[PDB]
Amino acid sequence: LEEKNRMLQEDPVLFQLYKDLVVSQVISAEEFWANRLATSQDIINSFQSIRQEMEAYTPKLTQVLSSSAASSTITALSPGGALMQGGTQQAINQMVPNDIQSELKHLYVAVGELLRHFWSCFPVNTPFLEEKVVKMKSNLERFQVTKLCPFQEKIRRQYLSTNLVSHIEEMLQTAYNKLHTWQSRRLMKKT
Amino acid sequence: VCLCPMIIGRGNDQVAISSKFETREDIAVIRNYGNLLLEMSAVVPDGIVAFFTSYQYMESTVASWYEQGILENIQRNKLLFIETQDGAETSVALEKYQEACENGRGAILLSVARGKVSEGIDFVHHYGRAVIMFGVPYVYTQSRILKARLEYLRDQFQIRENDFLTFDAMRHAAQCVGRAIRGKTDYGLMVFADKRFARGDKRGKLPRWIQEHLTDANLNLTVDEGVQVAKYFLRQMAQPFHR
Amino acid sequence: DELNLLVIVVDANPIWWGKQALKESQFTLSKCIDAVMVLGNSHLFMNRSNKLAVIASHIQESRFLYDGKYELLTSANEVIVEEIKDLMTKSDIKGQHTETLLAGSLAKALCYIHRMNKEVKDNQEMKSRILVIKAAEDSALQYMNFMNVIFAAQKQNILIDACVLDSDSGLLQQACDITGGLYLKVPQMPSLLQYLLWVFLPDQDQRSQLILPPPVHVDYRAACFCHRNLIEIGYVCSVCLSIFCNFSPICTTCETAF
Amino acid sequence: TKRWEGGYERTWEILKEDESGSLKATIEDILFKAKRKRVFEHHGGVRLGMMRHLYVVVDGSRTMEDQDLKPNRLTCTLKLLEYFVEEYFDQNPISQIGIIVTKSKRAEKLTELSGNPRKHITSLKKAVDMTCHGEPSLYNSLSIAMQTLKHMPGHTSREVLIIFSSLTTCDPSNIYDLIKTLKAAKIRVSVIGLSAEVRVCTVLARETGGTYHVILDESHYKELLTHHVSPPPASSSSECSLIRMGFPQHTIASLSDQDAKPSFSMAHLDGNTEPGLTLGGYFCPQCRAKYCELPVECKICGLTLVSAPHLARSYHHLFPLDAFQEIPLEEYNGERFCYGCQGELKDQHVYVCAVCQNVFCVDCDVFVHDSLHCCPGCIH
Ligand SMILES: [Zn+2]
Ligand SMILES: [Zn+2]
Ligand SMILES: [Zn+2]
Ligand SMILES: [Zn+2]
Ligand SMILES: [Zn+2]
Repeated sequence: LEEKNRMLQEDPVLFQLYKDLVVSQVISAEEFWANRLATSQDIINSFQSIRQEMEAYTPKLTQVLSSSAASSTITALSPGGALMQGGTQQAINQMVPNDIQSELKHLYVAVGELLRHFWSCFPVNTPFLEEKVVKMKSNLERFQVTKLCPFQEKIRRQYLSTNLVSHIEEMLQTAYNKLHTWQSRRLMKKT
Repeated sequence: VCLCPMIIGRGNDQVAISSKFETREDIAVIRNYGNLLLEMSAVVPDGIVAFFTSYQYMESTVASWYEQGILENIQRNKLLFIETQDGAETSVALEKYQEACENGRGAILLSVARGKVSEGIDFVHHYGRAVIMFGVPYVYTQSRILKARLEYLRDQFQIRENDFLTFDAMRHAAQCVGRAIRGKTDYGLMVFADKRFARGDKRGKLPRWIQEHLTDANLNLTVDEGVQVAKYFLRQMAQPFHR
Repeated sequence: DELNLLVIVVDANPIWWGKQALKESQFTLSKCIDAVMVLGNSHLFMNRSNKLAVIASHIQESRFLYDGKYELLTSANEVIVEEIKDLMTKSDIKGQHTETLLAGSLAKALCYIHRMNKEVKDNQEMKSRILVIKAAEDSALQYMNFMNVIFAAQKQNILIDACVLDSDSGLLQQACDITGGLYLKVPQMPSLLQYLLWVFLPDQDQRSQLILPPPVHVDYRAACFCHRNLIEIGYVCSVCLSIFCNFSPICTTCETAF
Repeated sequence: TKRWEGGYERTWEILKEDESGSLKATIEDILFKAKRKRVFEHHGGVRLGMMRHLYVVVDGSRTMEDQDLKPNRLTCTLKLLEYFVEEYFDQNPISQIGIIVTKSKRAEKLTELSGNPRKHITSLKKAVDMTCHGEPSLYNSLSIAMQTLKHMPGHTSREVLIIFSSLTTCDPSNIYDLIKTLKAAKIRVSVIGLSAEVRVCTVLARETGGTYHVILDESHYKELLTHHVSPPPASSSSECSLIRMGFPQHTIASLSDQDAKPSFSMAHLDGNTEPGLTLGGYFCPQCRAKYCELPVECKICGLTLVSAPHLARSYHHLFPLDAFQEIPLEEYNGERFCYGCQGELKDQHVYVCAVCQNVFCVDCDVFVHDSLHCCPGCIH
């Protein structure tokens, strides 16, 4: 107990992670410390058609460009256009203030650690690891419900346009899809 | 050139380090001898052989070094091994010296020029890369034995008394210092910690195979200058060559 | 003393242009050729010392395409028209091959640039850039040759610019990223020439002065040796660095080498 | 006898005239003799390679304070180590570098074994302003390296590089037993000393199969490092060595599309400054982790992320281009235009490929055999 308290006090980030994962009942302390320790002849027809069309070809000058097309291209190539989008996270350094940013970094670290444990467990070659992956999935779901949903609510309340949650959602969905595919393959192997 | 003989005269304090009888108890000379061995122990690795005039001078030499805070500096660089009169104790001291030079720890072999260990063993390559002569080794004039020989040679063979002592002193000094070169591929360092060696009357007593390698540029250079020559010599002698 | 060489590679794949003509769209191969000729004339008008080269790719091979207006420009346009007419009229489908031989055209362009560099006087440096317009789909079978061409162009410091019309090509994106060139996708085909007069017309030194669109998301998917298809995760040998889609007890390439 | 004691050589006797002006034609051959001065190979040495896990041991004793190399041994050693790391990572795609520093008779793993060059460079730059104290201990550094590399796969070439400045080492136990253990473990150890030859280092290099060298000057140090850069030759086929590695596409994000997804790079999280939450970068194909540098092994799933062009750049060694047959123009019956540059063939010799039977001039042949490494005719 004293050693665990000293380790928590030494690293404030580790203490915050332990509080977020154990006090909120996301994960059990024992597991945390254990982890710490082509087509038809239509193609030929098109080829013949284009060959005949370009056999009798003459250069053109007026038909090459038009004033409206040039103006549209300049507007698109002007700053703030489609190809010249000038936003590119204009004030991302000052958007989503650092108080939220610290929480986002903590959530990123937690997700990274949990997925590192998951991928270390994978592939499952022994029956012992079968239950461990289920526990890891349950811990991931509990962490998601405990943190991301309040985080999404806070983002909606403050109306942040940045898709910070998108990366975490993609990672969680990829992990869940991989686990589901592996479970399906395991069921198929028993058939 | 497999050998780099050199004669060291005055020390870093511009004071001669000659092993004169009247200056054996001098504090200035004994500090330079320890000072010379200090930087020398850190430039030539895996084996340094040092010869002293006599055991009585040898025991007083280390006592002065031990009293000052200088001998401990040498200890952390290389292991200090002292040769005694006992054969059994000498053998085990040599046994641990051989293995100390075998690995990278290194060691220092302290002995006497006129001892059974000076000629009883041969320092092959990688053993005793540097040979240090602390002063010209002169046989003691006591016991009224050498003087009897000097008197006989004086009126019979017309042998100069000073020349015979110089001949005897240089013969033993050159014999022991010449045991560091055994084999064509073998190489070693030869130094002389006495300004008396720099005189022509004693340089001519060195064998001809060492005279040509003893350039006149380094005959009275100081301790710091001698270290630089040793560093340059050893650095370029480790490169591969052809048979 | 500033020598600028512009080589334009034109994807003249008969299948894609035939489909476009059958679609009766506002853009045809004739308009593309006219835009290329106008861009070349503008490049030649930018500086007297500037040089122009046009290469058209086809299923068969690569063809070197090169009264009130400039005399030399008139001759160049006549030569280009004659060459493209000869290439199209004599283009006969003989075989099942359909992918564009883009790698061969780039290799010929590099050889031409190397030839022209030696003829350049030592007092002047011939800065060379290559512009490629893509119409048909990309070919994955020529991945190794395309990468070799990219590396050769990077070695000689030759810019490669890609102007995709319909289908984006990852190889062109990789070439632009490695060589420092510009990759751009055309939103409206009839306006293509304007883009050629707004982005690719200025030289590399002039590009730094002006403002250009940021590069598009470049992919780096590799091609499997035994499939020649784009992959994301695969097995890579530790000796010959060959990439395989599936695990094998012995490396085929290493087995080949004795 | 002596070579120069015989007859005087008349080099000018080669040129001759028969039609009073044919000499020019002869110099044309000289021009033809001017080219083709290479072996048509940029390297001409080892045509293959193998993954290397190289460990660099750096002395941290007082001997590093010596001014043999300006300003001191430590600064020049670290600069040359940075250059060596850069060149080694350039010439080795899937290699790994570890850094161990020996000081005060102890060994400390300064940097973890990884393939990131920027991390190693930053660690070395931080170590530039360290304090040199104590004495080196080769035994501890070798023990740490052996402990790290024992679990590595056998097919990987385990190499250890030791930079030994001080001439004395303190070993808590016998070192020759450790040398025998390293020899049994099939590990390569190389030592590059600074002051003079050391017997223990020579014995270690001899028994372990490595090479021992002594630095003469900074140029010699750089030459030795460059020699150590080159990968050792490997057998044609050793085992079933294969590694699953990802190819993270550099997918940036834009606000124009609806997929503008900012994220924090895993590597930048540990930085003291605020991590760069840019638009996009390299996304892991397995867990969608974001990274800004390559090649960097993924921290989450352990997957290795390598750049495809880096691997593809060495493929020309696997399939070298066969030299074209030198055929004189008169004996060739066909078109006199080069297939590559479309230039007229006026040279005395025309090179014809043995596969596509195309014609290339001297310049195009040299360009293909030196830079392109692929025959344009064979592509079609
Ligand atoms: Zn495959
Ligand atoms: Zn292989
Ligand atoms: Zn990953
Ligand atoms: Zn040619
Ligand atoms: Zn060929």
